[PDB]
Amino acid sequence: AQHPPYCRNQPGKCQIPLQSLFDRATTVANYNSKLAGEMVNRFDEQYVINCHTSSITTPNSKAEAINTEDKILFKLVISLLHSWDEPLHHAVTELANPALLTKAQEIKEKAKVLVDGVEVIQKRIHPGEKNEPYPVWSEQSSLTSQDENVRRVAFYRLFHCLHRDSSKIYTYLRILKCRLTSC
Amino acid sequence: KPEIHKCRSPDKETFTCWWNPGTTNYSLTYSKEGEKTTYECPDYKTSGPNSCFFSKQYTSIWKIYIITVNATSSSDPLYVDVTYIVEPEPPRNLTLEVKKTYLWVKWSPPTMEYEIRLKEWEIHFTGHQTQFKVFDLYPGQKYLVQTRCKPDHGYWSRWSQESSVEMPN
Amino acid sequence: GKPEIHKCRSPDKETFTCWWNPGTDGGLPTNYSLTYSKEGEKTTYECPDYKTSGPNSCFFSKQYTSIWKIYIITVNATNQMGSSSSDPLYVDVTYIVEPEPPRNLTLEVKKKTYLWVKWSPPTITDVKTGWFTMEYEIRLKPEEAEEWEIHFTGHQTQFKVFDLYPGQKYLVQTRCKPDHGYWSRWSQESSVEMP
Repeated sequence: AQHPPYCRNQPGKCQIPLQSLFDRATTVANYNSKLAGEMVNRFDEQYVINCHTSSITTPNSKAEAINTEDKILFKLVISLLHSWDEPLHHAVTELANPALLTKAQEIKEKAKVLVDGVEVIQKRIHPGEKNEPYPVWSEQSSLTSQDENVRRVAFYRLFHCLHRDSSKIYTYLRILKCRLTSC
Repeated sequence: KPEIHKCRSPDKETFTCWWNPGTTNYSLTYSKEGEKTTYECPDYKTSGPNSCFFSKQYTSIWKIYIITVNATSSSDPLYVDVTYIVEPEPPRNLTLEVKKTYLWVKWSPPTMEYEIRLKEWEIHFTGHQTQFKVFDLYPGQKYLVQTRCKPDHGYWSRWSQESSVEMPN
Repeated sequence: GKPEIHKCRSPDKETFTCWWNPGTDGGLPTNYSLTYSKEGEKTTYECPDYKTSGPNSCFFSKQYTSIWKIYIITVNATNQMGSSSSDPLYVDVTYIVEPEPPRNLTLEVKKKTYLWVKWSPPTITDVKTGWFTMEYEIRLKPEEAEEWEIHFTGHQTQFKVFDLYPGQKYLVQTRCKPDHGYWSRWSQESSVEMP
């Protein structure tokens, strides 16, 4: 019988407003970005990046990002998030054999929560869009190498790339939010 | 007719709905505002009698759930947004320190607004602050103090557990 | 090599500057040159502007600035008795943002009473489009006092303070940080007298 506060508006239906959806997406993305920064730190205070997602071309300056069509921004956020599920799976398996293990499991879970929301928002504004294949890190076996050094460099590349992509995902979601609703 | 009593979520990751007998086997079904597929309660056990528990596998903050209880005579359909039914845990790490002389009260969360009280109690809405100053209290008395918190669009958490402190004689 | 280079900063996440410190030179005049390499482009370029940011500096305008990329920077020194290059400095502009202080600080009062502080980000930082994201802290205290009280306000540009002691005058300052950089200096103080 009861409904949520905002459904207290004329439209006969009752869907979550687009504004509320973008709010939730940017705060989840903000959270993953904090976690990634934490892993980057803890790892640098105890032990050239060539990220596998570099093949996905992105706008890296303000002029160009602001000019990007909304259809392409969505596509870039969704494939970047899809691309990290496997590498994280492999990392978590290695670290399972302290703190790293715990944040790795959380970011992997929240990245899946976040892509779900980004697909819902995308299908709401552009019905019938389809998402294409995303890149793979083939050298991900190095995270379990018996050689101590090659292993340390594997994790270095992993946390720093994870930090950079969390940051792009969050900036692109803020741009779309400011453009399609309210900043 | 059966009626839905209340649904609650402690962390936006899982939630539980409770109901009250109609007058009989009780079942609970739902659907999402999005699609036209119907579903049945995924668990009548872990939350005790007359309830339905939704684990992480069945909880989403991206859609509205349309819930209805049946008795064999449906109930009035209920609309749920997991982000508006959060009822947290009391604030934690409550510390009290004496500092002319005022009581410095400090806590940590379990954004949120807060409320502290000290003795028939003197309530103090504190907003988003996580520290609070209280002046002009009685010298030579033990004081009881508790805290509460509430999400952006939630329900109040129960009162924390008492902490005491004594104002200099 | 001797000459050193360790610090670079960006005020807006659109441009940036680096500085170098000369080393052993033996008393003879030495000419310095900065050259750099950018991730993704196998090319070495020369510093694009040695004037704008002053002596022993290099300024990278918007045409030369891209984030989410590591720049490899080295400083070279040459005199009639030899040449020496610094160790390479690895820098990702994404993490060297150090903004200017918040501006336009205003205090308004409020039955029950409370203080409502309001302010805005530096003009240079583009928060309106969502390119830049900022975090804020406010600190206040009575003029006749020795300790400040700090409150972290997240992304909000206004805050409601509830535990101010009636009768006194209060001083308030604010500061901001990008999501991942350095805190700015504290803004200039504003005053208010509680009812």
